[PDB]
Amino acid sequence: ESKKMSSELFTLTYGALVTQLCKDYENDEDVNKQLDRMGYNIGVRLIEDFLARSNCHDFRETADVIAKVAFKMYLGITPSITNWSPAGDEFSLILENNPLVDFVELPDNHSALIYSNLLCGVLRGALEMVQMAVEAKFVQDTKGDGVTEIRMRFIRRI
Amino acid sequence: PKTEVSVSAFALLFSEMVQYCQSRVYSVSELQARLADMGQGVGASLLDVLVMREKNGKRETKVLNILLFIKVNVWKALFGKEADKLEQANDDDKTYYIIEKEPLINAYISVPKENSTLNCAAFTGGIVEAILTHSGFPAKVTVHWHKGTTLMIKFDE
Ligand SMILES: *C(=O)CCCCCCCCCCCCCCC
Repeated sequence: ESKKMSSELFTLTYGALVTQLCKDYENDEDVNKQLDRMGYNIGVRLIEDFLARSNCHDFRETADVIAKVAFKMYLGITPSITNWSPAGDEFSLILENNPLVDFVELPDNHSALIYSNLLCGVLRGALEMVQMAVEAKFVQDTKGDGVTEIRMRFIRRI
Repeated sequence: PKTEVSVSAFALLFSEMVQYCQSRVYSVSELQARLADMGQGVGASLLDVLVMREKNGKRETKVLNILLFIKVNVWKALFGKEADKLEQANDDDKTYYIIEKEPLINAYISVPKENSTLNCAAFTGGIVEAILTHSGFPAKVTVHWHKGTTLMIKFDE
């Protein structure tokens, strides 16, 4: 069960938040902290909605459910799962483009700003609800890069 | 690449933004003002994208034309539908209304909240306000309940 909408409002609204946080905070980096905390709060609520509206075990499957189901169900896309770790510890999510971006732009004076940092909190918060303590973070952003990459690593069970 | 997002992406995001604003505010009235602020911050971006994409790059200079841009172009782009009603106050030549039958937020949540608010309307009103002023029409946009949720649009004399 899941109702749909166009990206416009969502990306537009998110751009509003980011643009405002840049005013309520004089430091590009304290914005990141807030965006993550905020993402965390959503991730905590999201996991529930998600779980209820569909059908993990080990970390390799979790990556699948995340990039093939979750990411597709909410943000309407499907990142690629590449660059794993010898013991199913760490992986990477690839995107031919930034999911929270389109037509809403901020004056560029923000070099240390991670525009879509909120996604990292969402992931951490969501997983943390399914008894999983992990870590998310960007390592490529469509920042003059070829593609968007989010690195994630299973830290410990709960 | 035109995308389709879950009605939840927005709902969840907006809900946090509301909480954010509420954490640094004293009253609901102030909460809505902050939301309207966030809205005004991006109204212009939406104005330019819709003009260049749906109006051959020509902005509006007449009142009726810009109001229709709001009711049709802007409302569709944001909520997938046209605004329910566009009216002029019969009492004064400088006031207009965008009347929605249901609160804007209800289309993004499984079950409408027991108690209604004007948070999405305030935010939206700020967007509509940036759109109007940035097109050359100095105005004041407010929100309230009357025949559903209303966006009051008042042009400066
Ligand atoms: C396995 O036990 C369940 C794993 C559930 C993972 C859910 C991850 C949610 C993140 C998706 C990103 C969408 C962002 C939406 C922002 C509003």
